[PDB]
Amino acid sequence: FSAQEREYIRQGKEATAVVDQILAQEENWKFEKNNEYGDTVYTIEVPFHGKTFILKTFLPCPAELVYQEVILQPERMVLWNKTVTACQILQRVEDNTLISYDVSAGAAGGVVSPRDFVNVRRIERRRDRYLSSGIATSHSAKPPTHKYVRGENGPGGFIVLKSASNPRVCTFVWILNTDLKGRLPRYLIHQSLAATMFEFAFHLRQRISELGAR
Repeated sequence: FSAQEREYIRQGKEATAVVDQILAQEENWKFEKNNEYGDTVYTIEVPFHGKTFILKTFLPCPAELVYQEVILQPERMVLWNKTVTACQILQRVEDNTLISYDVSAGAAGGVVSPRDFVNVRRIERRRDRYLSSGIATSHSAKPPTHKYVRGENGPGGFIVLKSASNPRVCTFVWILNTDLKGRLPRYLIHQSLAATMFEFAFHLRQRISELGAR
């Protein structure tokens, strides 16, 4: 591996370690907001990157289906997930480290403009869960441009937890630490992120339903 490939690999492992640490501290998550579907958003304060949002949703399908639809098919997720405007895999390192270009849709109400991102992700399959953990990185094919504000994710990820007791249900967790930059006050950004998390959950639920109807 080149030095650059090794740095991408390390970044994915580091992001995975933080995701694991957050999941191991669930008793310390602070409730923030929920909705009428029981989607629940929490926060946790993490060193350096600070405040991190966590979405937890119970879904009526096997964990493997969510792993396929969210974690293994990020480009296809653009089609059904309106919070995702675009996704392009720029580069793969080994089988489980990927560098992507990602564009997030403007806030449902237009106050927060779309951001684009460059991310490294590490995908791990475990006995009882699937993880896609990642963090901002740089890639020469996608410099910042005037088309978008270039946001920067801290450590976070998508996690699907298998149910030991009922194979027909699973738990979906989105850990989201991000800096959208710009000059809006933080509280407005935080409102927009929570809203985006609920919208994500809505599209994921609809996708699982559509797949279960066929």
